[PDB]
Amino acid sequence: MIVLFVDFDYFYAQVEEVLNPSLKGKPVVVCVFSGRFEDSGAVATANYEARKFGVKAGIPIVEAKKILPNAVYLPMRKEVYQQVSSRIMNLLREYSEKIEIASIDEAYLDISDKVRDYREAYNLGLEIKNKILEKEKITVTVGISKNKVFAKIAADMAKPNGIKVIDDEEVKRLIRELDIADVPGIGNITAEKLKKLGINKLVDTLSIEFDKLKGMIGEAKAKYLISLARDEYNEPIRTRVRKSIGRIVTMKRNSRNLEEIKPYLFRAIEESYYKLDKRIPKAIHVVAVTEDLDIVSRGRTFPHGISKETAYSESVKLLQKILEEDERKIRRIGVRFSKFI
DNA sequence: GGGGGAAGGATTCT
DNA sequence: CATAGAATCCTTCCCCC
Ligand SMILES: Nc1ncnc2c1ncn2[C@H]1C[C@H](O)[C@@H](COP(=O)(O)NP(=O)(O)OP(=O)(O)O)O1
Ligand SMILES: [Mg+2]
Ligand SMILES: [Mg+2]
Repeated sequence: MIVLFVDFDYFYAQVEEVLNPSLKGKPVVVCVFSGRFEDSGAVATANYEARKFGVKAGIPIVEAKKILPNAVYLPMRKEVYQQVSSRIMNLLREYSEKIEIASIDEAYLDISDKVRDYREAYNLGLEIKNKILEKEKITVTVGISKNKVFAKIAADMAKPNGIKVIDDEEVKRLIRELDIADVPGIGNITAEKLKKLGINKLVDTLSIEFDKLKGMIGEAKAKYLISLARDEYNEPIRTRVRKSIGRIVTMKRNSRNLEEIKPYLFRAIEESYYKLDKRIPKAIHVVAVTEDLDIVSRGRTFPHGISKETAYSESVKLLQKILEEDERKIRRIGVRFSKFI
């Protein structure tokens, strides 16, 4: 194929820069405040200014304020960003039928039936980067290659405000040279396992007895890596269908007291049903994060859709099944719905 | 042996 | 100190044939 991947640059923070251009050049930090104490919570993302000082997606806000006490700290306005993304996504649908929207700020475009080589594909990418920059004033990064994974690797390398092709011949090179922990899907727990077997490059998975590989990292990840190593990974650009909807909130204080937890759980069901927007679910899961930050959950599938009134009743049973079977106190509580009609 | 699908946890991603 | 939405995977279990 020919895949052109787009990922928006420091997206939530960049949208706050468009809406308030006096922030450009200072470090901007977009925060998810949790309500326990002043500045409790996590950073959703930060602009590249702030990243230079190690403030980035995932770290505590209190930690970010020690490093960069004079950054701008905004609360996340997810709905604002979703609407700007939808507009950018609508802009991208004008460059192929086949488009896979992979998150709030990425899309894969199968542009095979639309250009014939990589310099065509490179030019279309420059076109895409300029429209997005005219219509919405957002800079993005483009990766182009022969499949989705190496398109995404290409943008990862070219960040930020970049465009990069990985032709067939560097896909061969990267199969030998690229640190395997830079392959999408290889997080920290898989990486150290791969390295405990002396696997550092994609090509290294061809010279291992397969079941040692399957034994350590699981059957699906082994075939995934071997597929890329063999330059035969191909996966279609597909339309993504939302398979679950849910909400999880953080409680002012920890607790395993049912009457104390219920209002948070119930807010989370209420919001999930708004979000459900006429989709009807057969499955419900209750998710708790314990005081030691373990995640535990209890669900149930029904033979029929769940009314709101049933979700309320059943999620209290599933939360009690949690409080029965585990002794830790609860820090975060949420509900998730799946198996729509 | 295996179709199925659950359930609970792990891992990764944004 | 440790947000939040969501997918896919693994293991075990179960319930038939
Ligand atoms: N850990 C997190 N927690 C909450 N929100 C997050 C998050 N990680 C990402 N997001 C939200 C906010 C992120 O902005 C948005 C896009 O995530 P990316 O494309 O992975 N990172 P960005 O676009 O920010 O910078 P780059 O230029 O490096 O892509 O998703
Ligand atoms: Mg991005
Ligand atoms: Mg992204």
